[PDB]
Amino acid sequence: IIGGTECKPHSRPYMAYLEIVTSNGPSKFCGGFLIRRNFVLTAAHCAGRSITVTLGAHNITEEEDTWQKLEVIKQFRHPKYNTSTLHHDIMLLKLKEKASLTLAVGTLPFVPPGRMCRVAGWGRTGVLKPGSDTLQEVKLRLMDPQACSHFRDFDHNLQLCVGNPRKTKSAFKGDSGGPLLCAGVAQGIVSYGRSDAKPPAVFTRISHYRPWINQILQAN
Ligand SMILES: Cc1cccc2scc(Cn3c(SCCCC(=O)O)nc4ccccc43)c12
Repeated sequence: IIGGTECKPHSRPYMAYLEIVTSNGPSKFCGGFLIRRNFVLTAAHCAGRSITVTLGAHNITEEEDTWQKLEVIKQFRHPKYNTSTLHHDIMLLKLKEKASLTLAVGTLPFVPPGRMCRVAGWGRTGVLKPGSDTLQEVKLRLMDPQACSHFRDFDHNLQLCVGNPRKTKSAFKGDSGGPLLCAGVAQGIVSYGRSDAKPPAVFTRISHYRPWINQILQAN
């Protein structure tokens, strides 16, 4: 998160931290969010050969008794996700086990408006800056699909366009999989943007995927 502020500790009890392990040399992290005791929602590009979800965290280096750390037993990336258009950048992860719903671990209930949104993550706070230990949140303005014109592969039906170009505030590298919340409702998922950090950034439109989602949760 660029140009945000530290969340109050444990205000986002649905925020997952993910440690992805790649078949090559492992090591990257994404955000996510708990939507069912044993289901976490995140961006498709965060797939790896193994993933460990840390729920309940705020400073992710400091261990504390709100934490619950779980392995992922099944990776459910969208069948139509395409690595060179980044369409359908959405993945559900099945946890080994049902997380305990506590104050600090809970699910996410499955004139500008209305289109005032927040996003949080532990990702980079500048273009080549380190990530954040403490979970960071930023307030972003949702936008017209014309603002994301330069992103050759944007589709207004599949994706949202987030952030004021005139401002520095944005989700960034390592924020992927994070949920965008507009007036209380989860509307988007951090996907990508320009590597120079200049807003707007593209997020996956959750609304387009509620049918495929509830499909995964009906089996499984
Ligand atoms: C999330 C974000 C916001 C604004 C600009 C940019 S530029 C790259 C990213 C996120 N991202 C990254 S950054 C490092 C990997 C972890 C992450 O995905 O954030 N690698 C990607 C591969 C495919 C699609 C997206 C990827 C990103």
